[PDB]
Amino acid sequence: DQICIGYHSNNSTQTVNTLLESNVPVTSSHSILEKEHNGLLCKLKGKAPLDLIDCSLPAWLMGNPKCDELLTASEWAYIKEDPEPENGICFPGDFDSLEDLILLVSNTDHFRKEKIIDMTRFSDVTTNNVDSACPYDTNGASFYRNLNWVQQNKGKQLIFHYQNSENNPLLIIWGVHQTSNAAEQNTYYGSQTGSTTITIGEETNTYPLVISESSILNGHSDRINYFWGVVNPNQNFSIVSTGNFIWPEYGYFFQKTTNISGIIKSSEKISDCDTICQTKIGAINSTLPFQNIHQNAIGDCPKYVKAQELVLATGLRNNPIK
Amino acid sequence: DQICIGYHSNNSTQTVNTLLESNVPVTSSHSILEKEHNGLLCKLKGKAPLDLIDCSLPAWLMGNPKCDELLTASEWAYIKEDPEPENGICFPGDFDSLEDLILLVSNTDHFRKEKIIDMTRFSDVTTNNVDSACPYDTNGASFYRNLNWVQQNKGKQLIFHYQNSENNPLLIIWGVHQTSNAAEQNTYYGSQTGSTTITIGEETNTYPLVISESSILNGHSDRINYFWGVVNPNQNFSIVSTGNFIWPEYGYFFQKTTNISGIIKSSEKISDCDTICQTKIGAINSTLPFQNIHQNAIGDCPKYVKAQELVLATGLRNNPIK
Amino acid sequence: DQICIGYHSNNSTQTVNTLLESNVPVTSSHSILEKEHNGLLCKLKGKAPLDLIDCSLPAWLMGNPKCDELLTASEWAYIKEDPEPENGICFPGDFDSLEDLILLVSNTDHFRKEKIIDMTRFSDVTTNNVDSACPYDTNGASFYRNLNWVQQNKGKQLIFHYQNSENNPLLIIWGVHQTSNAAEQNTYYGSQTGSTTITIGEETNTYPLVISESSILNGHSDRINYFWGVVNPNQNFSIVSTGNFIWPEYGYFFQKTTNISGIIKSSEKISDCDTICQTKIGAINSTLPFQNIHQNAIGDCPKYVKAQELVLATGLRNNPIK
Amino acid sequence: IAGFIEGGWQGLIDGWYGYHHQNSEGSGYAADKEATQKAVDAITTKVNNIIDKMNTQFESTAKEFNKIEMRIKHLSDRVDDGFLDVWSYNAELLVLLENERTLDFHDANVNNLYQKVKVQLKDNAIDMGNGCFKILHKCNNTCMDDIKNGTYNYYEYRKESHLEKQKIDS
Amino acid sequence: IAGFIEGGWQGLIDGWYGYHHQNSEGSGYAADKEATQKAVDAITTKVNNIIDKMNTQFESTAKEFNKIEMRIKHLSDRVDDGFLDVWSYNAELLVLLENERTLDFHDANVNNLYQKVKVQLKDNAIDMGNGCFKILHKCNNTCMDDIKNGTYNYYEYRKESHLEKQKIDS
Amino acid sequence: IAGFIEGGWQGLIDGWYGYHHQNSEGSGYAADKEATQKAVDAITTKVNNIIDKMNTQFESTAKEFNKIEMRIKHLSDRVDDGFLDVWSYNAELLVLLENERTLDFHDANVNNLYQKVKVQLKDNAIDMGNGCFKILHKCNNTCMDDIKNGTYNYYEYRKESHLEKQKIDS
Ligand SMILES: *[C@@H]1O[C@H](CO[C@@H]2O[C@@H](C)[C@@H](O)[C@@H](O)[C@@H]2O)[C@@H](O[C@@H]2O[C@H](CO)[C@@H](O[C@@H]3O[C@H](CO[C@H]4O[C@H](CO)[C@@H](O)[C@H](O)[C@@H]4O)[C@@H](O)[C@H](O[C@H]4O[C@H](CO)[C@@H](O)[C@H](O)[C@@H]4O)[C@@H]3O)[C@H](O)[C@H]2NC(C)=O)[C@H](O[C@H]2O[C@@H](C)[C@@H](O)[C@@H](O)[C@@H]2O)[C@H]1NC(C)=O
Ligand SMILES: *[C@@H]1O[C@H](CO[C@@H]2O[C@@H](C)[C@@H](O)[C@@H](O)[C@@H]2O)[C@@H](O[C@@H]2O[C@H](CO)[C@@H](O[C@@H]3O[C@H](CO[C@H]4O[C@H](CO)[C@@H](O)[C@H](O)[C@@H]4O)[C@@H](O)[C@H](O[C@H]4O[C@H](CO)[C@@H](O)[C@H](O)[C@@H]4O)[C@@H]3O)[C@H](O)[C@H]2NC(C)=O)[C@H](O[C@H]2O[C@@H](C)[C@@H](O)[C@@H](O)[C@@H]2O)[C@H]1NC(C)=O
Ligand SMILES: *[C@@H]1O[C@H](CO[C@@H]2O[C@@H](C)[C@@H](O)[C@@H](O)[C@@H]2O)[C@@H](O[C@@H]2O[C@H](CO)[C@@H](O[C@@H]3O[C@H](CO[C@H]4O[C@H](CO)[C@@H](O)[C@H](O)[C@@H]4O)[C@@H](O)[C@H](O[C@H]4O[C@H](CO)[C@@H](O)[C@H](O)[C@@H]4O)[C@@H]3O)[C@H](O)[C@H]2NC(C)=O)[C@H](O[C@H]2O[C@@H](C)[C@@H](O)[C@@H](O)[C@@H]2O)[C@H]1NC(C)=O
Ligand SMILES: *[C@@H]1O[C@H](CO[C@H]2O[C@@H](C)[C@@H](O)[C@@H](O)[C@@H]2O)[C@@H](O[C@@H]2O[C@H](CO)[C@@H](O[C@@H]3O[C@H](CO[C@@H]4O[C@H](CO)[C@@H](O)[C@H](O)[C@@H]4O)[C@@H](O)[C@H](O)[C@@H]3O)[C@H](O)[C@H]2NC(C)=O)[C@H](O)[C@H]1NC(C)=O
Ligand SMILES: *[C@@H]1O[C@H](CO[C@@H]2O[C@@H](C)[C@@H](O)[C@@H](O)[C@@H]2O)[C@@H](O[C@@H]2O[C@H](CO)[C@@H](O)[C@H](O)[C@H]2NC(C)=O)[C@H](O[C@H]2O[C@@H](C)[C@@H](O)[C@@H](O)[C@@H]2O)[C@H]1NC(C)=O
Ligand SMILES: *[C@@H]1O[C@H](CO[C@H]2O[C@@H](C)[C@@H](O)[C@@H](O)[C@@H]2O)[C@@H](O[C@@H]2O[C@H](CO)[C@@H](O)[C@H](O)[C@H]2NC(C)=O)[C@H](O[C@H]2O[C@@H](C)[C@@H](O)[C@@H](O)[C@@H]2O)[C@H]1NC(C)=O
Ligand SMILES: *[C@@H]1O[C@H](CO)[C@@H](O[C@@H]2O[C@H](CO)[C@@H](O)[C@H](O)[C@H]2NC(C)=O)[C@H](O[C@H]2O[C@@H](C)[C@@H](O)[C@@H](O)[C@@H]2O)[C@H]1NC(C)=O
Ligand SMILES: *[C@@H]1O[C@H](CO)[C@@H](O[C@@H]2O[C@H](CO)[C@@H](O)[C@H](O)[C@H]2NC(C)=O)[C@H](O)[C@H]1NC(C)=O
Ligand SMILES: *[C@@H]1O[C@H](CO)[C@@H](O[C@@H]2O[C@H](CO)[C@@H](O)[C@H](O)[C@H]2NC(C)=O)[C@H](O)[C@H]1NC(C)=O
Ligand SMILES: *[C@@H]1O[C@H](CO)[C@@H](O[C@@H]2O[C@H](CO)[C@@H](O)[C@H](O)[C@H]2NC(C)=O)[C@H](O)[C@H]1NC(C)=O
Ligand SMILES: *[C@@H]1O[C@H](CO)[C@@H](O[C@@H]2O[C@H](CO)[C@@H](O)[C@H](O)[C@H]2NC(C)=O)[C@H](O)[C@H]1NC(C)=O
Ligand SMILES: *[C@@H]1O[C@H](CO)[C@@H](O)[C@H](O)[C@H]1NC(C)=O
Repeated sequence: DQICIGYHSNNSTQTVNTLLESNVPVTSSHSILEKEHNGLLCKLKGKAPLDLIDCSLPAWLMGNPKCDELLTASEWAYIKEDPEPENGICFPGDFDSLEDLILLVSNTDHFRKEKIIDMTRFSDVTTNNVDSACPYDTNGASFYRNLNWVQQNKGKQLIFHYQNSENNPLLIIWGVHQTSNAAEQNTYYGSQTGSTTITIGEETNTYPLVISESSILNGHSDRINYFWGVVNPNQNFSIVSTGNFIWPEYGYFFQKTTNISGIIKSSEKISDCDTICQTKIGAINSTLPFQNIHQNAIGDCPKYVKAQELVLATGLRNNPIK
Repeated sequence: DQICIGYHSNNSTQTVNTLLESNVPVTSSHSILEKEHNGLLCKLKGKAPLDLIDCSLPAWLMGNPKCDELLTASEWAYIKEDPEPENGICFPGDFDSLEDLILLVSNTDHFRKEKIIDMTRFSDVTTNNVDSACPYDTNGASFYRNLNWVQQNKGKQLIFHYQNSENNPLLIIWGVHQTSNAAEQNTYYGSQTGSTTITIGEETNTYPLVISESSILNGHSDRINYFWGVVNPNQNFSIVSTGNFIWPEYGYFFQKTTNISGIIKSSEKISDCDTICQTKIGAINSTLPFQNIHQNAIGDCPKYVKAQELVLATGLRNNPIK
Repeated sequence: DQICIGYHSNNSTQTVNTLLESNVPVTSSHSILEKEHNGLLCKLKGKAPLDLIDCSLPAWLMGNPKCDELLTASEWAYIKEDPEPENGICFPGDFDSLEDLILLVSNTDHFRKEKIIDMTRFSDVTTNNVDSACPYDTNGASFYRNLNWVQQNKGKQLIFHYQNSENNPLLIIWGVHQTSNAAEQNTYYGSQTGSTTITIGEETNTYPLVISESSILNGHSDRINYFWGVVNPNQNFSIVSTGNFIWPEYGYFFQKTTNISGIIKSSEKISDCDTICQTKIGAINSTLPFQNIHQNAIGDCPKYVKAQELVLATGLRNNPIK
Repeated sequence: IAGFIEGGWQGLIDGWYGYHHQNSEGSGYAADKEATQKAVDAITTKVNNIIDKMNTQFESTAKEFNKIEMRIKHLSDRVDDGFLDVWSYNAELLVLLENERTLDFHDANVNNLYQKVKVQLKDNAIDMGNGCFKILHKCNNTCMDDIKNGTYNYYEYRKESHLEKQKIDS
Repeated sequence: IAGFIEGGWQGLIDGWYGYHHQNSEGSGYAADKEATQKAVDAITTKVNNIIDKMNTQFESTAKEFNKIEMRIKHLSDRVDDGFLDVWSYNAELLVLLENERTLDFHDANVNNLYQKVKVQLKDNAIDMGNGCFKILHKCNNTCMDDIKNGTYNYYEYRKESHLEKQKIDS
Repeated sequence: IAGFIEGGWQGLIDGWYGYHHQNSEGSGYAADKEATQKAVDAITTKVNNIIDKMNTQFESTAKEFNKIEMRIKHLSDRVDDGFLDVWSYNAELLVLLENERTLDFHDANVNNLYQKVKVQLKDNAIDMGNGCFKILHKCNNTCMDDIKNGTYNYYEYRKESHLEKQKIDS
């Protein structure tokens, strides 16, 4: 009569490493490293991204006529931009502080375009001016939908005031024209003056007349440089201009969120899928604590590591009796 | 006859979690997470903080008449400022590089005000000018104690040289008047000139006359912008000005420390206590390795974590026999 | 008859600490902390450093007459500079964006000076001008070899264009002259104009004439401020100048590397030695995981820690029977 | 036929640890259900802790600076290199240490079953040194069940066992 | 009455580990003062290392940038989120691992006392399997003290114990 | 003449763990070569893992900013203080913990040799409680070698052992 104590073996081929031994066969084990590549761009936590199609963020915000207009109020968890957008800034100039703007608008609970300024209120001046460098299609001269180019000031001072009466901050974007020479300054404005001050809350931004030649870029030796600001709820902004100014006729009311995501740069389409964590090469829809897929990500993500594998033993040494 | 081997039990209700088991009753345990909010503002390692009361740091430094003057040589471990100070910059303008200045004066071993410039040396000019935006009492007109607003230059060149013959660096603060228009420029200075060059060691700071209207702030459409510099032992500084300048009549000699603290923003008064680590919502007077009280702290501090509890078992499984 | 089970003792005086006990005698142990100061400056993974001798990096890049001209196409893994270089920026002025430049040239696979502009092409003008503030092996007046000071413009516009047809990017450095007064401006340029625009790719850099006196520095109340830029393969740069310009006659073609190192500051000379990790107080030629020698290092390095010792037990408790 | 000292049992199909008995009525494998369930819970808890404690701040991909701020981009890049080296080293060693302990954990649970049976039988059996016990009396299914359930009565079988031990001591 | 196998003792009040005896002169609980102290010094050393090895750089709250540097403020924020996640995860797992080890350490210390007693007594006692030994000879207060102090002499009591074993064997 | 219970042996010179024997033929030390080698490979694997898992990103010393960016240089400085405190604490506790375990590992390995001898000899020996066994029969060099090799035959010396034991019981 006999009784024996023993333990379970099976046909598993899994092995693990320990601090003391390498490649030890075990009866079961469990990976804690997410490794899978799927290449999908998904909704983040049930919330869809903003698809910029083939436009850059500044082109879409300012309303480049080749980019789709935001017709209804919306929201998004992140912004999806092509690596090299076909449609960007059409009238040459620099877009100021784009990196700071991304922090504000990459993850929004509300985003709605509204007309801010009635440009008919101004007299002795032309509005809705247009340029061949910003076409709606070949040979069809146009301009940014949201920005209104005012010409023929003749040194006259235009004055405007606005009060943000919503509970949402208001994003406005404007432009300032650096002409090439006195002659160009003349045909556009009719005077050798053209300066603008724009005040938002307690803050003053002054743009004196700058006449200076630059290299030709898409037909232009002049420049329109772009700037932006945020009018907080119950704050005002005002503008005083004698010329050389591209006015913020339309703006966006938006609702900030706490969680800053960013721009995902990729040529892929947005698929019908949902994930808790997104990268520009695919979704990491995993609650495993580590991932070796990509250094940059957004959402509720595992920590990025260099490991090729991280497998925990759960079962026994698989060393069956010979 | 019998002898038994056994172990201690008691009436403890303490439990701990382990990697293998949750909520295990134990005879004793020890927390390594400091969790206590007390809301106190204390001295830091026996060194008192600077209490600005109802003033902002720039207001205190430049000598806003409503702020207490610094009469005696002093020192401090950190600076306590109100979340929304009642007494800030009274003549509207920007205070330049406030963030870098905080790194220099947030923790000092010696700090002393001294007269640096005898303003009577300049002729054909007015001195100690005053403004209704900076009153001591209601309906008054005064100005920053440390700064000397010179007017009526009439385009005349004023020249000043100084050597620091002390063994501590010298902090100086000055101001540059941006007038609203040519008529105001004439009223204040009697000439459409007024530019200043100030040299500290081998650094040159030049401030050309700027005439430009701004929005009305505390009664003013004009601005005075403030700038600062540090003059090292045996270093020289010099000023050349034809107008529009607010002179650093007074300055502060000070001695740097190695440990940068910062500003604690709180409505509370300083209490008669002492702590090795301070946050804006209370002292963390503990050497435990972790704390979940506040992300930001000053001194010799535990590391911030978001754990609710971190309790080490010290005693035994508390599983008494009936 | 008897049989006993036992274990090894020896006369090791080594001790370790454990979580439960301190200073436990053991039969063997192994340090995982690199501590040795050797004070050697070496090659890094077989790659020589650039030795600036007693020149500062900007002085060498620009070609101060007192440091050694780069003759051959070269490469280096890091840059070695004296803490207080004898030879710096001899003609007083600021060198723009040095820190960003260091990121580009600290570690290069190829580096080669070339003539970029034929300065004999300009008429009614003086070239290769000279100044007593930039002397040779003493004294006698000279100037930076790479930078060509043009004078007597007399308001005449000069125009230059250059195409980078090589497969490496090109570094160029230029200067812009700020004159002290009108009399000086006339003496150097024969006219009260002198403005320059340099375009690199789609970027425009414009330097309008500035006349403003400064403190005397190395015999000069005027200043020359230095700027730099990179012309990518298949990109162009151009210059339009009416005066007050110091031209980028020579430049450097280089090949970027992925691993940014930096500048090692030391008075020591380079030794005939080779290390995988270099600090400014000596090499850390070790694969140990941790080091306590210096916070700042370059290469494949152990992690910096504050510990005085990290000794792993390998052997047994060394407690021999009496 | 042999026990844990010599390796595992492919024939133990319904648990992690257990027994094999042989008597006049038959023979077979049986799991210790309770020791198994306890171990499963412990290991599930360990794995779930290692996964679930990774409770993170919201992750951002906003890491861009302007073209004249490369030094700041480089600071941002070495910040990420720094955390990468921290998480990679700590994750690797955690797995290596936890695997060593998980294997020791299993050994300790088997040894416990062994010790429990051993102290029950005392000198009513001979320990064969291979994880098995040769018991010195007829042990039927109720007796085997009692050994496994921890209710074997050493005194009930003492006399029969002593008689067989005497025959052995010759 | 029963030993460590079945649970702890409210009655052991002068230490962590110890003994309970019963003989003709009475009964009582008694701590193994030396094993207790040694375990106390070890646990205190462990707790103090976990605490005192946290020797930090001076902590600053200077974390502000200008209003046109929001991107740099964001970098500062994600630096702090980075360290928050490192310290939180590590602190959490350190506590869970150390608690598992501390409980095992206590079990090893108790087992060691049991083994030390078991080996002194040998077959002069019957191991009852509940942490207690049934001693096969009269074991007075001096005898109990000698077992506890590790100075018990097997051969002194061998004859009396053997005779007692005989009637059990019947 | 005493064993592991009382401390280590300066006389054991060709291995970490082993045996000392005494019989009619003489006496001597001998390494358990297999147990030694297995432990050596284990400890070498441990130290090499701790070292080799430190696979790092390329380290840089470019950490400078312009004279009007002292706040950025401050952020850079506190980033390094941050990593400094993370590595220091974790390196220290890693060494303290691994050292505790390495010592327990050696203890476990010695206990294994002891358990393996004990179970072979059973009641053919008396456990002296000091790491040694008093064998109840004559055990020549062949017999000693069999114990060390795990091939000792209990039943072969049982009769002789039982006779010597009954004398002790008087
Ligand atoms: C955001 O802008 C708001 C509007 O700006 C104003 O119009 C712009 C187009 C531009 O020209 C700008 O320069 C103007 O100021 C602004 O709200 C305004 O605040 C003014 C005070 O700064 C206030 O002035 C008062 O106007 C009264 C006129 O009568 C009121 O009722 C009438 C009934 O039909 C009707 O005309 C309007 O409703 C009028 O508001 C005067 O009675 C009043 O006189 C007092 O003050 C004099 C000087 O201070 C004294 O001498 C006198 O004895 C009185 O005490 C005063 O002039 C405007 O009415 C007001 N406009 C509106 C439409 O509300 C916001 O500033 C203020 O917001 C208001 C609501 C208050 O909370 C005030 O404290 C804020 O400063 C501005 N918001 C911010 C954050 O700046
Ligand atoms: C582990 O250390 C053991 C102890 O070493 C002692 O402490 C050390 C820290 C160090 O200071 C060392 O110098 C000390 O000796 C060591 O054992 C020692 O080995 C020594 C080398 O042979 C040996 O030296 C001899 O000592 C004799 C002195 O007489 C003894 O008794 C005296 C009573 O008053 C007293 O002095 C000591 O107890 C002495 O042990 C000398 O007479 C003798 O001289 C001869 O040899 C010299 C050079 O070899 C010649 O120059 C001279 O002309 C003579 O021929 C010699 O100096 C120590 O006695 C010995 N200590 C003891 C107590 O045994 C271990 O090393 C060696 O161990 C010895 C026993 C051998 O097995 C040998 O093979 C070992 O290498 C050391 N363990 C190991 C493995 O290295
Ligand atoms: C880097 O600079 C390159 C040189 O710049 C030019 O010279 C500088 C000194 C400066 O004055 C600058 O302003 C000049 O533009 C530049 O390459 C130039 O690109 C020009 C177009 O942008 C091109 O102009 C063409 O010239 C043709 C005639 O010239 C050819 O034959 C000549 C005689 O044999 C010979 O001397 C030249 O070298 C050429 O071989 C014209 O036929 C042509 O007109 C036709 O095409 C036009 C549009 O394509 C029509 O509008 C028009 O109706 C005609 O059909 C046109 O004017 C220059 O030839 C060319 N110079 C050289 C030496 O190649 C680089 O820009 C461009 O590079 C060219 C080759 C293209 O790929 C273009 O897409 C690039 O932008 C410039 N690189 C960059 C990146 O900016
Ligand atoms: C925005 O992102 C955060 C992630 O952290 C961010 O918080 C922001 C406020 C902001 O400061 C940002 O900078 C920071 O990074 C998300 O918040 C996390 O997500 C969820 C909340 O829905 C939480 O995860 C779950 O938590 C559940 C319950 O908590 C548990 O409580 C019990 C107590 O008994 C206990 O088991 C634990 O202590 C848990 O904390 C769990 O049941 C579940 O399994 C998840 O773990 C997580 O805790 C949140 N973290 C923080 C810091 O708040 C927000 O959801 C994001 N916002 C939106 C709207 O998406
Ligand atoms: C200033 O803060 C340091 C913090 O440590 C570091 O060193 C500084 C010089 C500086 O480089 C900081 O940026 C660093 O973070 C602190 O030094 C520590 O103090 C604690 C107090 O508990 C000590 O336990 C610890 O050993 C020590 N650590 C280091 C790395 O030095 C200074 O406090 C100590 O200063 C020294 C000069 C003595 O006065 C000592 O009594 C005091 O504790 C602190 N300096 C001052 C003047 O408070
Ligand atoms: C550059 O430094 C490398 C370290 O890792 C770098 O990878 C770059 C792509 C870049 O992202 C850097 O920011 C980052 O720090 C180093 O490569 C490392 O060598 C290790 C040697 O064991 C390898 O594990 C691994 O290839 C790599 N480490 C990591 C984590 O990537 C380079 O040095 C070595 O490069 C590898 C490919 C070797 O085969 C050799 O060519 C060389 O010694 C280093 N490159 C140079 C030219 O120094
Ligand atoms: C060492 O002791 C052993 C145990 O008694 C002896 O070996 C045994 O010998 C008996 C017969 O004497 C034999 O039945 C067993 O098979 C054998 N057991 C073992 C463990 O091998 C041995 O004495 C004997 O050695 C054998 C090989 C043989 O030469 C025989 O003639 C001899 O008596 C003892 N060795 C010595 C040298 O004393
Ligand atoms: C700071 O100012 C003092 C004057 O108060 C300078 O001292 C003079 O220096 C010049 C040349 O450097 C000498 O020729 C004079 O003899 C010095 N005069 C006195 C009274 O000391 C001093 O050089 C200045 N410091 C610097 C760095 O220029
Ligand atoms: C850094 O470490 C390496 C590796 O040990 C050293 O390279 C060795 O140098 C020796 C010369 O002393 C030569 O045998 C080989 O070049 C290397 N050894 C082998 C066999 O690979 C190097 O010398 C060390 N650098 C310094 C100066 O400390
Ligand atoms: C199993 O073995 C035992 C021991 O010989 C026997 O069961 C005993 O039977 C009677 C009455 O049932 C009593 O002596 C004991 O109370 C029983 N012992 C047990 C284990 O309870 C019997 O020989 C066997 N039992 C069966 C199922 O046949
Ligand atoms: C406790 O019992 C022990 C064991 O019998 C006694 O020790 C022995 O006492 C007997 C008779 O007095 C002597 O023959 C022995 O020499 C003693 N041996 C020892 C261990 O010293 C002891 O005397 C008893 N103590 C009490 C208080 O009765
Ligand atoms: C993400 O996880 C959820 C929950 O398991 C699942 O429903 C969903 O299908 C997953 N998304 C992807 C990318 O498959």
